Amino acid sequence: XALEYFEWLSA
Amino acid sequence: XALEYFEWLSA
Amino acid sequence: XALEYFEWLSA
Amino acid sequence: GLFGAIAGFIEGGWTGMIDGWYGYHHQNEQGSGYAADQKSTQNAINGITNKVNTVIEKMNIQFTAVGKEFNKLEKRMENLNKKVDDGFLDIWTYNAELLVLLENERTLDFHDSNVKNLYEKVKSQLKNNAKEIGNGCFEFYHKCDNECMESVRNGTYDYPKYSEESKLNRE
Amino acid sequence: GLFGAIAGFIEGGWTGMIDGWYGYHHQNEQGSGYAADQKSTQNAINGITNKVNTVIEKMNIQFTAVGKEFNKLEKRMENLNKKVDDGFLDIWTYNAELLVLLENERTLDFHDSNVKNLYEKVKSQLKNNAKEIGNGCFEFYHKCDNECMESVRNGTYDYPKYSEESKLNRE
Amino acid sequence: GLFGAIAGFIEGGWTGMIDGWYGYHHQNEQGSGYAADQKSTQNAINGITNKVNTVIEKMNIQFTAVGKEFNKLEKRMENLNKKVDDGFLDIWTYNAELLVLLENERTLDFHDSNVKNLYEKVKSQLKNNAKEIGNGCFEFYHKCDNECMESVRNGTYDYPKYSEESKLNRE
Amino acid sequence: DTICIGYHANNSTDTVDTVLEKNVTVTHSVNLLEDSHNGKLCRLKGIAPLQLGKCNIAGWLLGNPECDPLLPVRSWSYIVETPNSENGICYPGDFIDYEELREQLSSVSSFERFEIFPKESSWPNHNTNGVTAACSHEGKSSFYRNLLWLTEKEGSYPKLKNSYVNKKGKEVLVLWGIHHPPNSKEQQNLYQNENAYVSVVTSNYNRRFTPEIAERPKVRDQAGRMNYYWTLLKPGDTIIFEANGNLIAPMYAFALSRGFGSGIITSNASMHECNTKCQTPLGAINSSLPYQNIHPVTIGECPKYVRSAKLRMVTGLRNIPS
Amino acid sequence: DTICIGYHANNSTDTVDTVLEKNVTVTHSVNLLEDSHNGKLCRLKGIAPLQLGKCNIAGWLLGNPECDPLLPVRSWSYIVETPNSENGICYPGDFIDYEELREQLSSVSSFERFEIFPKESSWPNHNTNGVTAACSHEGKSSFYRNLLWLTEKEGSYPKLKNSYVNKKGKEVLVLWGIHHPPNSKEQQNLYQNENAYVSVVTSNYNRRFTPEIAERPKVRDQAGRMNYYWTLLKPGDTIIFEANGNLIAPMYAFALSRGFGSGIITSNASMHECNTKCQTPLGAINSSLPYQNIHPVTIGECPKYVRSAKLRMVTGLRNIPS
Amino acid sequence: DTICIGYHANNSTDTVDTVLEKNVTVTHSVNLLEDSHNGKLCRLKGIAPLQLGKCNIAGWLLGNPECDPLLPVRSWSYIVETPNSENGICYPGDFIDYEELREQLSSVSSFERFEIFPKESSWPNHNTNGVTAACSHEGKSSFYRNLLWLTEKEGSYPKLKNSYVNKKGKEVLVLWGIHHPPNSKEQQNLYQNENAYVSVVTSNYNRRFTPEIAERPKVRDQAGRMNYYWTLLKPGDTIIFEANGNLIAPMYAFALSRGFGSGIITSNASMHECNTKCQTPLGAINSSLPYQNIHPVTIGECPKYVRSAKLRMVTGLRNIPS
Ligand SMILES: *[C@@H]1O[C@H](CO)[C@@H](O[C@@H]2O[C@H](CO)[C@@H](O)[C@H](O)[C@H]2NC(C)=O)[C@H](O)[C@H]1NC(C)=O
Ligand SMILES: *[C@@H]1O[C@H](CO)[C@@H](O[C@@H]2O[C@H](CO)[C@@H](O)[C@H](O)[C@H]2NC(C)=O)[C@H](O)[C@H]1NC(C)=O
Ligand SMILES: *[C@@H]1O[C@H](CO)[C@@H](O[C@@H]2O[C@H](CO)[C@@H](O)[C@H](O)[C@H]2NC(C)=O)[C@H](O)[C@H]1NC(C)=O
Ligand SMILES: *[C@@H]1O[C@H](CO)[C@@H](O[C@@H]2O[C@H](CO)[C@@H](O)[C@H](O)[C@H]2NC(C)=O)[C@H](O)[C@H]1NC(C)=O
Ligand SMILES: *[C@@H]1O[C@H](CO)[C@@H](O[C@@H]2O[C@H](CO)[C@@H](O)[C@H](O)[C@H]2NC(C)=O)[C@H](O)[C@H]1NC(C)=O
Ligand SMILES: *[C@@H]1O[C@H](CO)[C@@H](O[C@@H]2O[C@H](CO)[C@@H](O)[C@H](O)[C@H]2NC(C)=O)[C@H](O)[C@H]1NC(C)=O
Ligand SMILES: *[C@@H]1O[C@H](CO)[C@@H](O)[C@H](O)[C@H]1NC(C)=O
Ligand SMILES: *[C@@H]1O[C@H](CO)[C@@H](O)[C@H](O)[C@H]1NC(C)=O
Ligand SMILES: *[C@@H]1O[C@H](CO)[C@@H](O)[C@H](O)[C@H]1NC(C)=O
Ligand SMILES: *[C@@H]1O[C@H](CO)[C@@H](O)[C@H](O)[C@H]1NC(C)=O
Ligand SMILES: *[C@@H]1O[C@H](CO)[C@@H](O)[C@H](O)[C@H]1NC(C)=O
Ligand SMILES: *[C@@H]1O[C@H](CO)[C@@H](O)[C@H](O)[C@H]1NC(C)=O
Ligand SMILES: *[C@@H]1O[C@H](CO)[C@@H](O)[C@H](O)[C@H]1NC(C)=O
Ligand SMILES: *[C@@H]1O[C@H](CO)[C@@H](O)[C@H](O)[C@H]1NC(C)=O
Ligand SMILES: *[C@@H]1O[C@H](CO)[C@@H](O)[C@H](O)[C@H]1NC(C)=O
Repeated sequence: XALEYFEWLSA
Repeated sequence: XALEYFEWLSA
Repeated sequence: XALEYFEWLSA
Repeated sequence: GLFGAIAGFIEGGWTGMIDGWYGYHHQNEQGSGYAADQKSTQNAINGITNKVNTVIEKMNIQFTAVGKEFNKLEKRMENLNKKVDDGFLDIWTYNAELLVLLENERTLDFHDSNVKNLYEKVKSQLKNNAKEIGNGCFEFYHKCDNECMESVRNGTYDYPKYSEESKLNRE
Repeated sequence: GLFGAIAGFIEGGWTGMIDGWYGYHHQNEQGSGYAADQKSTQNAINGITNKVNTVIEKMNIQFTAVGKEFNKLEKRMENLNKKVDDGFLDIWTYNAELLVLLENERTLDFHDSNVKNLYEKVKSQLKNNAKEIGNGCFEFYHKCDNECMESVRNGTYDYPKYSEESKLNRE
Repeated sequence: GLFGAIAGFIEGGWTGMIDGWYGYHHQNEQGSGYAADQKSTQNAINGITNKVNTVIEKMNIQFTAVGKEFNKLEKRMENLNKKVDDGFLDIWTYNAELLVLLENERTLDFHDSNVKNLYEKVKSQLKNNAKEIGNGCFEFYHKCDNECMESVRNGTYDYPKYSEESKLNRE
Repeated sequence: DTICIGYHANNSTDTVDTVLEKNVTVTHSVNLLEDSHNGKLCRLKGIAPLQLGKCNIAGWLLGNPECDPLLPVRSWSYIVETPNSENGICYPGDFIDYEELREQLSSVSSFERFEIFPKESSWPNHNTNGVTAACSHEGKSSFYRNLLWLTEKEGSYPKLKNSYVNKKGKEVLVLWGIHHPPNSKEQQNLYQNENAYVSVVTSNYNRRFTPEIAERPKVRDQAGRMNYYWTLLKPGDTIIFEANGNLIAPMYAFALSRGFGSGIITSNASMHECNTKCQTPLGAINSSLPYQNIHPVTIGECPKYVRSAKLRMVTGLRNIPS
Repeated sequence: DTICIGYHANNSTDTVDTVLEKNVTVTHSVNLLEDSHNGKLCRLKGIAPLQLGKCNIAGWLLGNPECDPLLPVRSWSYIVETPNSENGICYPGDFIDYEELREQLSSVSSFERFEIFPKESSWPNHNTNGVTAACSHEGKSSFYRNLLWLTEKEGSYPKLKNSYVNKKGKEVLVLWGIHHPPNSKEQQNLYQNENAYVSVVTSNYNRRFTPEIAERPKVRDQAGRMNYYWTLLKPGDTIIFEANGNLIAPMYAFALSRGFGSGIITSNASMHECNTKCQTPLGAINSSLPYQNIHPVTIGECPKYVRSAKLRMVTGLRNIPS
Repeated sequence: DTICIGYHANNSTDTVDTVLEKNVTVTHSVNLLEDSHNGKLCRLKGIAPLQLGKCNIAGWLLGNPECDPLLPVRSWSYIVETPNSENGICYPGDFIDYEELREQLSSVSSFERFEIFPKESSWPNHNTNGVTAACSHEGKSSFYRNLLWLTEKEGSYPKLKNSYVNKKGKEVLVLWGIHHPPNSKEQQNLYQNENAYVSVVTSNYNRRFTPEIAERPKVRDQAGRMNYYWTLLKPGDTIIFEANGNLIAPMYAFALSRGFGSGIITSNASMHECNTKCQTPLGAINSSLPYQNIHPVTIGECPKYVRSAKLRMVTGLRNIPS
C-alpha cells in the first residue's frame, strides 16, 4: 500500500 | 504490580 | 563461532 | 522521546505545517511561514512504508480451515484437535500484539531521531553565525531574506558570506 | 551504553544517591550533597512498570493441560500428541527468552537515553554561564547557594541574572 | 542512520582503513595515514559475536521428524497431522525472518551509535583547542606530530599543554 | 531574524499502544485488524455454496423425505448446515464412519445424483414398497429417497446378487443399510431367514454384515435399528451386493468431483446476491488486512484470526497540538 | 562551585542477559520464572483430589478387592494415580476403549456409586457366587466389587433378560464383562451352552458379544480371559442386558457429574491440609509469575511451562559502584 | 594539521534486509540459512540405511519373491523406500493396522530374520506346497518367502495347533494371513470345511478369524482375498496358532531391537560411501547453521526447516565506498 499523507510524495 | 524502588513515587 | 574480521582481535 | 527531541526541547508540534512531518518556520522582514524538509520526510515515508509492507507480507494468507466432527468414542482426538487450534491461536495473538507494540515504539523513536538529526544538521550548517535561543529555534546575527532561508533549507548555507557581519553583531 | 552516557563519559554511578535513578550532586560554600530529579525518574518508573505489566499480561493463564494415554495400536496418535506438546513448548521457550533479551537491551538503552537527556537539558539551561569539566559535571563562573542549585534542579535557571558576573569571571 | 553519523555527517567510509571498523585519519607535517580505534572495535566485535551466538543457540537442534501414513478411513487424523506440521512451519518461518530483520536494524543503529560515541569522545577530549570543520574532521590550532596524534588516539590528550598556543592561533 | 525546526501536528485522535506507554495519540496510523463483516452468505470466487436447509449431511445423503429435493447435479464452494437440523437420520441407528465421510465431503466440489439400481428392475422376486412412520413425509409413512427397503415377496426372500460397474469416470459414493428387527418374529415376517447375511464387495472394499436381533429401547417409536454404510467406488471398479435378507439396497448414488479450499460450516445467515473471497459463518470479509477477529472458521483467502480487539500500528508522530 | 549529573548505584548483584552482552549486573530486576513448589498434593480451589491409592482407574472402576473401598459419593478437583499400581485388572483380559473412558473421566467432577442390579434379586435361576484366585483378597479367592459372575444353577443357565432405567438425572457409567473359557469343557461346566451370546442395548448403544474358546498362555495363572466393556447411559434412557451365558453382569454403576479444569495425574506426593490454585505432580505452585519450569503437567490456573532456567528482566540501570 | 574519525568500507557486495529498508549493502554478514546438500544417501553416524529397493515395507515383511533377499540380520539408521514400489502386497487383500506397524518400525534399529515354524516339520498332515501366479517369480507361480500356504492333504484338513515360545530376549514381529476363497467350492477343495476358523493368541493378543466367502471383482487376476495380520510377541511370551483351515501360517518371523532417531523416508538418491549427521530425502546436510530450506523431512541432528529463501544477518556496517 501507499502512504499518501502528502501530495508531493512520490507513489 | 508496583515498582516500589523509591518512597516518593506515586502507587 | 568467531568473527575473525581483523587479526589483532582476541579468539 | 528517546532522543529528547519530540515532546522534549521542542514541546509541541506545528499544526500550521500541514505539508510535511518535519520542517521549518522562518521569520524575517519579508514575513513569516512554514516549509517542510522534503528529503528527510520522503525518507521517513519510505522507511515506514517498507515497515508496514513488511508486517503485512510476513503474514501468509490464511487459507481454508474448518472444524471437524468426532463421535462419542473419539474424545481424545477431539481434545487434541482443540489443543492444536487453541495453541496456534494463542501463539499468533501473542506474536501480533508483541510485534505491533515493538514496531510502534521503534517508530516513535525513529521520528524523534529524524527530528533531532535535522536540528543537528541545521546547527552544524549555521555554526557561530547564529545563537540557539531554545525551543529548536536559532536567532541570526544578521539579516536573512527568503533566498537566504531557502539556502538554509536545501542544505546550501554560506558561512563565509555572513561570517563578517555576524562577527560584528556578535561583539 | 548506546547514547554513550552510562559507563561512558560518566564512568560510574553514585551509591550515595539512594532516593532516585537519575539525579544531581551539588557542591558549594554551604556544603555538598545528592538530590534526585523526580520528574524523569517517575517517568522511567512509569514506562518500565507498563513494560513489565505488558509482558505479564501478554501471557494468558495456562489452564489445565494433562497428558493422555494410548494403547499399543495407537502409536501414531501418541507420537502426534507428543509432537504437538513438544512443538508448543519449543515455541514458547523461544518466545520467552527472546522477548526478555530484547526488552532488557531496550531498557538499558532507555536508561542511557534518560541520563543523557537530563544532561543535555541542564547544559542547555546553563549555556555559557558555566563550563563542562567532564564526567558530566559543570563548573560555575559564579557563586551558587542552595536556592540557586534548587532553581537549576527544578528547571527554572535564570541566565540573565548571572550572565554579567559569569561574563566577568570568564574573561 | 539513527544517530545521524554513518551516511550522515560522515557520508562515506574509508576503504583505506582495512584493519578496523571505526578509526582515525591523521594528517600532519610527518605525513598522513589511517589507524583504527581498537577499544570500541573490540567491543563491537564482542557484542555482535554474542548476538549471533545467541541467535544460533536459541534454535534447538531439530531432531528426527518424519511423515506418517494413513489409510482411506483416517483422513481426519491425516489432515490434523498436516495442520500441525504446516502451523509449526508457518510460525518458525515467521519467527526466523522477523528476528533477522529486527536484529539487523538494531545492529546498524548500534554501529551508528559507536561511531558517534567515538566522535563525541574525541570532541570532548579536544574542546576549544581545535575546530570542527565538518565531515567528522577537526582542524588543530597548533602543530601535532605522530606522538601527539597517538596521545589523542589512546585517550590521553593534554589540554593545558597546548591551550596557550591554541589560544594564540585562535585570536 | 529567526528560523525554527519543528514537526507535524493535526486533529488526529488516533491512539496506539507501545511497550513503554499505553494510549499514545498520534498523527498517522494504520489499522491491521479487520473487524467488519456483511452478515451474509455469499458466493466464493463466483461459486455459490451448497445449502442443505432443513437437512444435515446424513439426512441429505440418505435422502430424508422431509427435505426439499435438490437438483440432480450441483457444484459448490462450501457446504452450509443450519444449526437446527431436525431432519437427519430418521430411522434410528448408527451411521458408520460418518465423520470420515464428512471429511471426504470437505474436499468434494461437485456431485451428480444418479440411479445406480433402478427400483423395479434390479430386485426381481423381492418387494420394494416397504415404508415406515419414522420416515414420515406429508403425514404418510415413507422412506429414504436414495435407499430401497427390500422385503419378502410371496412368502419368500430369494438370495439376491446384483452388481454395478463404475463407468462414470469419477469416484462414486455408494450408501446402503442393514436392518435389525427387534425379534425373530419380525425377522421371519420380513426376510424369511433367521440366519441371513449381507455381503458388499469391491476391489478394495470387503465387508460382511449379520443381523443382530434383540429388543431395544424405542427410538422414534422404533424397537428396530438400521445401520448405514458407505464406500467410495473408484473409477472402473465394480461393487457387488449379495444378500438373503436385511439389506437396505442402494437406489441412488453420487458421482463426486474433487476440489480445493472447500469445507463445511454451520451458519444462520442467508444467501444473498453477492460475491466474496473470504467467508465466515457470520458473514463475508472484504479486506486486505493481515488480521481479523471476526471468526476462527474461514473459507477462502482470509486474514489470520486473532483474539485481539485492537491492532493499530503508528506511522505518524506523537501528536501535540500545544 | 560545581554541579554534577549522575545515576543510581547499589549493592545489587542481580545479573541479566541481553542480546549484546551476557551477565550484566544491574540495580533493579524482576524474576518472571517461578521455580519453587511445596512438594505437596493440595486442595484445588477448596476441593480435595480423588486419590486412588493402590488402585489405578481400571482397578477402581471394576472394583478390585485389594483396594480400600471409597465412599459411595465423591467430589474432586483432580484424580491422582500412584506410579506403582499393582492393583488394576486382576482377571486377565482387555478393557475395551479404556483410554477413551479415562478421557471421559478427565471431565468428571463427581460420582455416586449405586447398586444397579442387586445381587440376589436380579438374576433368578442363576448362581451369583462365582469367585477366582486371580482376584484374591485377604488370602481367599474373590471377585470384583462392582461386577457379578453369573454361573449355571442346578445344571441349567436360563436365558436372562434384565433392564435398568436411568432415573438418576445424570449420565450413568455402566460396566460389564464377557468371560472367555479356555475350553468347551469349562464352557459347558459354567454356562451349559456351547453357542452362547451376550446382548447389551441402549438408545444409542447396540452390541452383541460371542464367546471365543481357545487355550491361551496363562496370565495370572489363568488360561481364560475376560473382556471389560462400558457405556454412558444418558438420563432417562434404558439399558437392556440379554444373555444365555458368559456374562459378567453389572452390580454397581456410577452416576457421574461433569465439571471443568479437572484431569488425571501421576504423583508421588502426599495429601496435606493446604489449598492452592495451581497443582503439579511435584507439588503446588503459589505464584503470579507468567512462566514456570517446575512441570509441564498442570491443574488449575498456572504459569506457562518453559524449559528455561532463568528469565530475569532488568528494570534498573547497569550497576557500577566505581 | 587535521584529524578525522571515520568507519570501515570494502568490496563486499553482501545485501541484507531490515524493517525500514530492503537490500542494504554491508561490509560483513553471516548466512544463517543452509541451502546446500550433496544429493546422496549417506551413513548416519557411521550406520548405513536399510534400502528396500524394489520392495515397500509390506512387500519386505511378507517376503515378496520379486525382491532380492536381504541378509538374515540387519542394523540401520533409517529405512529407505523407493517412490516407485511395484512390489508389495502381491496377493490382493488388506494389511490390517499396516500404518501402525510402520510407526513401530520407525523406532526399530535392527532385525533378525528366523524360521519360527519350519516348513516340513510343523504342520504334519497338511500340504505346504501351495503357490499362486499373483506372487510370480522368474515366470513360475510362487508365494511369500515368510509365509506358508497350508492346504488340504489327502482329502482332509486336520485341526492344527502349534505354538512358539519367544526365547529370543527381544520383541518378535510375527505375521500371518487369512485366505478368503471366492466360492464354497474352492473353500471345500482347499480346506474341506465350510465352517472353518483361525485362532491366534498370546498373553495380550487374542483374535479369532472367520472365512468370508463371496465372489469378488478380480484384482491381480484373483477373485479371492488374503488378509494380513501381525503382532509383537513380547520376550518370554508364547503365541498359539489353532486353525482348521484358511490359515496362511508364519514360516519366518523377525526379532526386533529398538533404537532412537530413526525413521522411514522416500528417496530417489543412491547410497554412496559417505557419512553424515543429517539426512534428507534429497541428500545429506553438512552444516552448523540453525536454519535450512532443503527439506522438511529430516533424520539425525538437523537445522530447523523454514520456507525462507534468504536469512542473512548483518555483522558489519553499511558499506559506502564513496
Ligand atoms: C537551493 O537553494 C539555492 C539558494 O536559494 C538555490 O540557488 C538559487 O536557484 C535559483 C533557480 O531557481 C537561481 O536562479 C537562484 O539565482 C539561486 N540563488 C542563488 C544563490 O544564486 C538553488 O537553486 C536551490 N536548489 C537546490 C536543489 O540546491
Ligand atoms: C523551583 O525552584 C524555584 C527556585 O528555588 C522555587 O522558587 C522558590 O519557591 C519558594 C516556595 O517554597 C519561594 O518561597 C521562594 O522564594 C522561591 N525562590 C525564589 C527564586 O523566589 C520554586 O518554588 C520551586 N518549585 C517549582 C515547582 O518551581
Ligand atoms: C598512549 O599514548 C601515550 C602518548 O603517546 C603513550 O605515552 C608514550 O609511551 C611510550 C612507551 O612506548 C613512552 O616511551 C613515550 O615516552 C610516551 N610518550 C610520552 C608522552 O611520554 C602511551 O605509552 C600510550 N599507551 C597507553 C596505553 O596509554
Ligand atoms: C485514551 O486516550 C484518549 C484520548 O486522549 C482519552 O480520552 C480522553 O478522555 C478524556 C476523559 O474523558 C477526555 O477529557 C478527553 O477529551 C479525551 N480525549 C479525546 C481526544 O477524546 C482516554 O481517556 C484514554 N484512555 C485511557 C484509559 O488511557
Ligand atoms: C556472572 O557475573 C557474576 C557477577 O559479577 C560473576 O561472578 C563474579 O565472579 C568472580 C569470579 O568468581 C568473583 O571474583 C566475583 O566476585 C563475582 N561477582 C559477584 C558480585 O559475585 C560471574 O563470574 C559471571 N559469570 C559469567 C560466566 O559471566
Ligand atoms: C539489491 O542490491 C543490489 C546491489 O546494489 C542491486 O544490484 C545492483 O544492480 C544494479 C542494476 O542492475 C547494478 O547497476 C548494480 O551494479 C548492482 N550492484 C551490485 C553491487 O551488484 C540490486 O539492483 C538490488 N535489488 C533490489 C531489487 O533492490
Ligand atoms: C480532521 O480535520 C479534517 C479537516 O482538515 C476533517 O476533514 C476531519 O473530519 C477531521 N477528523 C477528525 C478525526 O477530527
Ligand atoms: C442465529 O443463530 C445464533 C445462534 O448461533 C442465534 O444466537 C441467533 O439468534 C440467530 N439469529 C438469527 C437471525 O437467526
Ligand atoms: C471490497 O473493498 C474494496 C475496497 O473499498 C472495494 O473496492 C470493493 O468494492 C469491495 N468489494 C465489495 C464486493 O464490496
Ligand atoms: C543490600 O544492602 C542492603 C542494605 O541497604 C541489605 O539490606 C541487603 O541485604 C543487601 N543485599 C544484597 C544482595 O547485598
Ligand atoms: C517419587 O517417585 C519418583 C519417581 O517418579 C522417585 O524418583 C522418587 O524416589 C519417589 N520419591 C518418594 C519420596 O517416594
Ligand atoms: C501465596 O503467596 C502470597 C504471596 O506471598 C502469599 O500472600 C500467600 O499467603 C501465599 N499463599 C499460600 C497459601 O501460601
Ligand atoms: C573482495 O576483495 C578481495 C581482495 O581484498 C578479494 O580477495 C575478494 O575476492 C573480493 N570479494 C568480492 C565479493 O568482491
Ligand atoms: C527422482 O524422483 C523425482 C520424483 O520425486 C523425479 O522428479 C526425478 O526425476 C527423479 N530423479 C532421478 C535421478 O531419478
Ligand atoms: C563438513 O563441513 C566442515 C566445514 O568445512 C568440514 O570441515 C567437513 O569436512 C565437512 N564434512 C564432510 C564429511 O564433508
